[PDB]
Amino acid sequence: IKVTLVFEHVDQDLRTYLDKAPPPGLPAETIKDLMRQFLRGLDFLHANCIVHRDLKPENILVTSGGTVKLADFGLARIYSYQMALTPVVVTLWYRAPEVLLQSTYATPVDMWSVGCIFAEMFRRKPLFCGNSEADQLGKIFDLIGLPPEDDWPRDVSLPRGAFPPRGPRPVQSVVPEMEESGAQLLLEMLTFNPHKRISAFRALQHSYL
Amino acid sequence: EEVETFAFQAEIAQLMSLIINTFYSNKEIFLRELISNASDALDKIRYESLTDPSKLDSGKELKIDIIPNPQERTLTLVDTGIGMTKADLINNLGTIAKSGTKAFMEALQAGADISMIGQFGVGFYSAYLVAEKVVVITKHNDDEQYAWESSAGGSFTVRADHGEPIGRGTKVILHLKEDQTEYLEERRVKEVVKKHSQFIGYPITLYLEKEKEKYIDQEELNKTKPIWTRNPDDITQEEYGEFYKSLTNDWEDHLAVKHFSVEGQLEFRALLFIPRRAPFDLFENKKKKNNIKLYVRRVFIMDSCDELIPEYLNFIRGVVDSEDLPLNISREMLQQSKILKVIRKNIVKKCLELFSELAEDKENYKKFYEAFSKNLKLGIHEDSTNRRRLSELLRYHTSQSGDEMTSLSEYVSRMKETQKSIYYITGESKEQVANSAFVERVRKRGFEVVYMTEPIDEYCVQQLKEFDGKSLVSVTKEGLELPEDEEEKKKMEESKAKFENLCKLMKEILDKKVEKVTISNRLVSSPCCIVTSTYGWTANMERIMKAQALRDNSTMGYMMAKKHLEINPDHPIVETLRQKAEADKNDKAVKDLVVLLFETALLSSGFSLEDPQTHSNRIYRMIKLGLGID
Amino acid sequence: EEVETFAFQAEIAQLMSLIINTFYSNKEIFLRELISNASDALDKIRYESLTDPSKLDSGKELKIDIIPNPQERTLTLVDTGIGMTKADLINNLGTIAKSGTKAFMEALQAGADISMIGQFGVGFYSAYLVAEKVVVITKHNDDEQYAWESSAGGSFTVRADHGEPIGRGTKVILHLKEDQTEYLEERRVKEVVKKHSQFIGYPITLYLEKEREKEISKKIKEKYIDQEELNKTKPIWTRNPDDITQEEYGEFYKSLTNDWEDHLAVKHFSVEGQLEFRALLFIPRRAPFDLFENKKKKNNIKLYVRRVFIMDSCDELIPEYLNFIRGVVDSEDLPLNISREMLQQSKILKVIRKNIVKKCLELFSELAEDKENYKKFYEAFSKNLKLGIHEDSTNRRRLSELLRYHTSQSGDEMTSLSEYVSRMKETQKSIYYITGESKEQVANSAFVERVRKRGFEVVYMTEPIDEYCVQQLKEFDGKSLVSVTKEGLELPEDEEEKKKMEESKAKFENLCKLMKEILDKKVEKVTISNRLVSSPCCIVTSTYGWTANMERIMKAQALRDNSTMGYMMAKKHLEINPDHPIVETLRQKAEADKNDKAVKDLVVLLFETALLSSGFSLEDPQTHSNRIYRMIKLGLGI
Amino acid sequence: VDYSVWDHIEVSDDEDETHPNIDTASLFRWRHQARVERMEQFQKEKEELDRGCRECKRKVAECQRKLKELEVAEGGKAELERLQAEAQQLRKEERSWEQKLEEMRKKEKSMPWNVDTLSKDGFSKSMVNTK
Ligand SMILES: Nc1ncnc2c1ncn2[C@@H]1O[C@H](COP(=O)(O)OP(=O)(O)OP(=O)(O)O)[C@@H](O)[C@H]1O
Ligand SMILES: Nc1ncnc2c1ncn2[C@@H]1O[C@H](COP(=O)(O)OP(=O)(O)OP(=O)(O)O)[C@@H](O)[C@H]1O
Ligand SMILES: [Mg+2]
Ligand SMILES: [Mg+2]
Repeated sequence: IKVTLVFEHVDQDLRTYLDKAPPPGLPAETIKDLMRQFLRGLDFLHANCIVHRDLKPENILVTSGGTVKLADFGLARIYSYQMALTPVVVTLWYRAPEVLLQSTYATPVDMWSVGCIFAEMFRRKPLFCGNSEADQLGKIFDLIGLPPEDDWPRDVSLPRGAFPPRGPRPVQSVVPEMEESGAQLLLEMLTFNPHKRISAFRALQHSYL
Repeated sequence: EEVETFAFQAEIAQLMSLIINTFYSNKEIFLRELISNASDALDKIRYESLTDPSKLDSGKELKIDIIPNPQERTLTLVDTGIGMTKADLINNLGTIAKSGTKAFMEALQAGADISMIGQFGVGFYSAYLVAEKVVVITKHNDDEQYAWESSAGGSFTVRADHGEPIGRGTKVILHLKEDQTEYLEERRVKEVVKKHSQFIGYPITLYLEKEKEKYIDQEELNKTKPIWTRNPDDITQEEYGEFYKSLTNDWEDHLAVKHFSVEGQLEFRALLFIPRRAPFDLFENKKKKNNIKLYVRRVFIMDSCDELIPEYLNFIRGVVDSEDLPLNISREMLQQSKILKVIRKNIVKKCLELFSELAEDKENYKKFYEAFSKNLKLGIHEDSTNRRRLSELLRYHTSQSGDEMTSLSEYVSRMKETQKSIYYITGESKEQVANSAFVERVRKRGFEVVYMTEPIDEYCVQQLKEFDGKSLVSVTKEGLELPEDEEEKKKMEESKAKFENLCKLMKEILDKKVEKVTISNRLVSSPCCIVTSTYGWTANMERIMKAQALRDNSTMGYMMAKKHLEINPDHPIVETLRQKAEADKNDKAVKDLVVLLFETALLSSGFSLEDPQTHSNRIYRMIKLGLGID
Repeated sequence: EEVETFAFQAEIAQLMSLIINTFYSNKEIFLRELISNASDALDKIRYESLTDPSKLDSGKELKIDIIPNPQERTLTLVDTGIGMTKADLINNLGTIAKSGTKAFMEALQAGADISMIGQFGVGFYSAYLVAEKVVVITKHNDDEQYAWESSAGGSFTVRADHGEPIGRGTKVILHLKEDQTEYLEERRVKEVVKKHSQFIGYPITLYLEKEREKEISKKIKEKYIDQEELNKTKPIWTRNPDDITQEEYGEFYKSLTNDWEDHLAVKHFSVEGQLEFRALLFIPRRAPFDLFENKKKKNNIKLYVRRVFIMDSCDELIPEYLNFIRGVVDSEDLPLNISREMLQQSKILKVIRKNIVKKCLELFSELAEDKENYKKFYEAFSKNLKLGIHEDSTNRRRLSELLRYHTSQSGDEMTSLSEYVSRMKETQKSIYYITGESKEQVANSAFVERVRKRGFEVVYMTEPIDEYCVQQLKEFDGKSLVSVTKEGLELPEDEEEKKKMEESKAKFENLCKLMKEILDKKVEKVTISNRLVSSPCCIVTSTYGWTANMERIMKAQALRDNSTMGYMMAKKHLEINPDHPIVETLRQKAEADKNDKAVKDLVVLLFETALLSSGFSLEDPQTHSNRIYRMIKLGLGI
Repeated sequence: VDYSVWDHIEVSDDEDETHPNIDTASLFRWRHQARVERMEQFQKEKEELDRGCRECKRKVAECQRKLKELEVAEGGKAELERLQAEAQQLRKEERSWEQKLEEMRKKEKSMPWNVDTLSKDGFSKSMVNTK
């Protein structure tokens, strides 16, 4: 008799995790781990110039050991089989402003996406929810704050300047059990201007995590 | 002035000791190195004789002779090469990091069909890993016969030889160390020969003191001949078979064979063989992965198939012989392992092509598949990039088939014009699933299903999410969609109401045993059945995973799918129960019956039974009631 | 003829290219070798200053600094070591196979506590793997400052003091190749030195452009990073075990591997023999999720030589079943090859392994005293223990004492087999056990009914791996282990009751025969056994082959469809409980009419339910349930 | 004595360059895609640079023909001088396209090796031992 091994693949989609997860106030410490699991993965992905602005909650795998695994790196190599008919039209509360502005992929883009996801994790519910890209920003701005056409990116398809200025809403108080340091990291990730955001490495190495 | 210039120096006194202590790991390779050099010299002759045939007057035979001498504890190697001149001995042999093979090859830039090895110029000194002292005697056509003697003590001596004459070439005398006498053993010698010199172009002989104990010329020492070096279009099947048998030692020949060669920065030739039978230790965890070997200029380098090929293809036997690789100072190791990965990729492509053409040969494909389908399925599990190609090779039993398997594409060609998915069922046996209640309605709808009876199919089907644009669906899971006649649908809704409170009652009875109780037309001859939620393990998956010795039990918290009780409204039992609920929903005997039905269904649906003893105890009680015992 | 004497020669022009091009495969050794040399020079000072304090008049601080310069694409290694003279640059640095470490090897007769790293006199030239040009500036106290310079073009030069204050050690200037710019990256540097300079006695720092807030102070952050942290973890095994406490020792563990919790248990191991070495063995408090992911290359036990990382081949260093122990093995007496990537004479490691295993077992024995933490240990790695027992037959003598099981007398408390033995009845000459799917299954099995009635204790086993363990462990403390699921369960009992059983056998003799005929090709032999109490019968396994549980495991887990073995191993019999009311009735029914099909069908029913209770899957579960449904319909008047 | 020719081999399925938080089942495929896109863009660049070079080459060639004609023309030497300057600009443009093409050659030299550049399918021959 000989010995041989075979192993099962994990299909525990983040979305499923969140469906199995408890009500608003998801253990911040658990999330801190999951955050740094995600961000560590990003550092690898940034080192390898991995482009995937299309990464959404459902492209995040949460394993039985609490490990965040990332998959599906952009439309270029995903959905080669049956897919959603509204992959973009669907509420893009998990897509960076830069996606909504029709620009490109970047470290801040990626982190903006997951930033909302991190808040979703705490709430067990989507951080933002708009209709069009401009409307989606109209919901985003309510948390992060908004300025006139003097703090907007060059490559913008949306009517920049036609977005009535407003203040932020302390992420700490908005998102359940969001410890101030995490609120700062998140707010930085959520900040509209991509150059006012925090890199995956910086956030990963932050004492909060 | 402000700067002084010096040439680099080298303390040979220590350099030499590095060469014979730190440069090499294995020591038996000393034969490899000596033989290698011998074959180079034989090639030198060959080339030279092309321009001047009279150079062969002093010997027309090209070979290598190995003659052990236990009486002296030495080993004599006779190389019938060109030989070296006095100058060559003191300029080449006695010089570290320099070889006349390279220089000869530089002369050969004029054009030649010569394949020589030896770009380092140090291998000779490896002789001192084993031998205490080495003596080299040689006779060049343009010079006298000389003896070269050294114990690697920083110096060497040369004197014209006397006595036995050398026509040409050179002899190497290995004054073997006292603790290295194991290399005087026939077996040990042959071991090394087979290890590194099976494909040396020239005949190598081994002389043994045997019947009359005289040196017997073992001419067959390396009788194995290279095949990939020959023109593929001129090679017969009989020849491929002979090679295969020689390579693998399998008395039965191969199923299929394929040539493969590439040109450019990477250049090599290769033979891959598909065996007719799988080996009994095919999946042994600790089995040395040496099915395909790597050679450079027909010299064995390594056989690390762990990197060279995919594990799911680790049954194909073969030889890869490259022309020019970046080998380490120790030829046992290759630098830039990414090269091997490149080679791998090319191998895989051709193996898959072979499989495709093998599939064209149905009669032999089925033989192949029978023996190695597990590997193909493994590939589906392991390889995310060639999965699609591999899926074309899959074959299963289906409802309209007999004992003949069929592809998914063939299934697709038989799909109904309104069929959007591939129906299948997994289990322990063909008969088991053939008699499953889950496929009865499906058969009533005129649909065909795919039968999956190997435990590994659970891993395979996990990855087979879509095939040729068609989705896949298990009849064992909730949400099975079969043709819905609007008239029927109305009747089903009426039935749902009819048995609504009944289902509620059953749920109250089995609140902690079943997640949901409902009716379903997926059933025909069964009163009920347990199904599995689309999320989590199936009955089959669960059973299999709970048989895994090294499984982490806590993973069940993410995999324990919910159970639902399907009810079939058309049974007298179900109708009776409805009527009994109406008569008295609190009737104990009825409740007991409900529980019985559940456990019966649960068990027969392929799920783990919580307590076989209790279940059977109830049965025994019923038996006793039938017997009138008590 | 006349014997001419010659000295060996060397073609340096080619040799040099061999050194660079063929001796190394991993260019990460670039920094390793450079750093190693720096540490040797620092040791040279340590000794000289130890014996003569005035040696530090031109500098006391000993360290290794790395300064990258992206704007030039160059690297600077600052060695505060003893330095070299002009003659040394010419003699030592400019000569292949030449090293001054051997000068100290011989010179340091008094310096027995000094240990230099390596001795080939070649590694220096490995700088050219990634560097286009190397410049070495140095000033030994007994000479002036000189600048050695070469691009490995067959020659080298030496220049006079250029004014850049270097009064000690040397500045190694590395002009990097166009395509080697990755080594100018912080990350990459750290990756390399982390794996090679981890345990350098002297502190290694980096001087990096500090990532900072724009200098608009309004805000501003520091301009440069001093990465001393590279050597925050010091050697522990080098100190005296008796003087080592957890307050520091535990910090080593969490630094050894990224685990923010103290270890479960450890064992310091000192070897003062030929293979002198010291080792720290660690047991994690929790098993890793990838513990059995054997596709992954091992790296738990790492091999260091003179505190320098060499190998991590656990495949040789330890046995597979101990592949959870993490640790460090450090020897200064090993014969590494020219690349220093592989130890020569693997037989050395074989010896080392055996010594390690011995102490691992000793640690486990030590843990056995701490019941609380032992429990924790056992539970976390019980599979590994069991794997060892299966594979490592040599050490079963020790591994089998580490086993712990739940029994019929201990209940919820898990106990030792030795404790079982110490409490065995004077007639209890064997260990009784049962394997199955779960605790409550076997705890309510018909197999253990009589056993409990006889006052015997039953060892409960539940894992697939337990099913493997019993295939290897045959005896313990001189007594054999007996499965209660096999035929011929000779429990200690009153001979008169055995006589009653023989009388019962006569009584139900015809019944058994009939049942056998009924169950022809279903069961190998129908008989009677008093191991049963509440059940009318039981399917049992033979004395050999696979058990119901073993088949459950092998048929599902094995990737090899060994139908030949399945065939050979598929054995089973039927035992009858002569006291059961149904059985009594069946006898009476057979006597009334052995051809009564209804009775025959009842027997079949009983058989199939017997298979169920014994863990044997039915060949057609659907037909079983069909019969049940028929009986239901009967009761319902359908 | 020099194996530097193999110091830059890019393998998209290199399983030794992975990460615990990344699913390589799709990562490897991402790499493949990226490589393809890089080859595409590279090729387009080269083709466009070559096109521009050839266009300016032809333009200056036609101007050179015309320069000869203007030289011959009775008083066309005034226009000749104007055209000469324009022709020089066209030649300089051609040159700069060529310089860019020289940079493309440098890019080719710097290009990582892969299965599409290391070799070609020199030979393939299957055979099934049927009978
Ligand atoms: N059978 C032979 N006949 C003639 N010359 C020989 C023979 N064997 C060895 N030599 C000589 O020995 C010299 C030393 O070369 P050596 O074999 O040590 O380098 P190499 O083996 O060619 O290189 P490598 O170290 O890569 O094998 C060569 O110059 C070669 O001429
Ligand atoms: N930073 C340095 N400071 C002082 N001497 C050095 C330095 N780097 C190189 N050397 C010289 O090089 C000699 C040996 O270095 P090298 O590394 O080449 O051989 P080794 O270190 O003895 O062993 P290996 O060759 O395996 O490294 C030293 O004895 C010394 O003379
Ligand atoms: Mg040679
Ligand atoms: Mg050194």
